[PDB]
Amino acid sequence: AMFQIGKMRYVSVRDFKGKVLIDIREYWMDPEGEMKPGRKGISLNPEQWSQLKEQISDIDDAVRKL
Amino acid sequence: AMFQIGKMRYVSVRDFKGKVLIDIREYWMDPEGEMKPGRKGISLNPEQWSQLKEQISDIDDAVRKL
DNA sequence: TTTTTTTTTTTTTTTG
Repeated sequence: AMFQIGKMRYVSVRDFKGKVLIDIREYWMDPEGEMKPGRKGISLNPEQWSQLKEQISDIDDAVRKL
Repeated sequence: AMFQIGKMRYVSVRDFKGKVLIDIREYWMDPEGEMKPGRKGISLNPEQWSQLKEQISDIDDAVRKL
């Protein structure tokens, strides 16, 4: 499953060899016309995703002060 | 501001060249003993961060439907 | 690894 957050950026959910991964990644279009994952991105495990969500408020507060 | 979400992972909020960035990244330690941002990561603008939050419910649903 | 939005390539090819 893919969820768009930018023109060429998505959050994807997948089971990778038995591990749940939540990837936040940029994608590109290659010379052959194929959509490919980019070097910019990161794949979060369950606990990392859980902690990201738990601190959304603190993250937004930080953004706001900027 | 940095918000830890994993052993070597954080969501950092900073201003870069007058731009607010929400970076989800893995860090590492170099040969001189300095902690540095790593290659695995992605810097989101406030807009992308907003779209990520809006789809958390859908993301978690996809995790369950795996 | 050496971050770093947006980019029109900038030149990648996911996976704790």
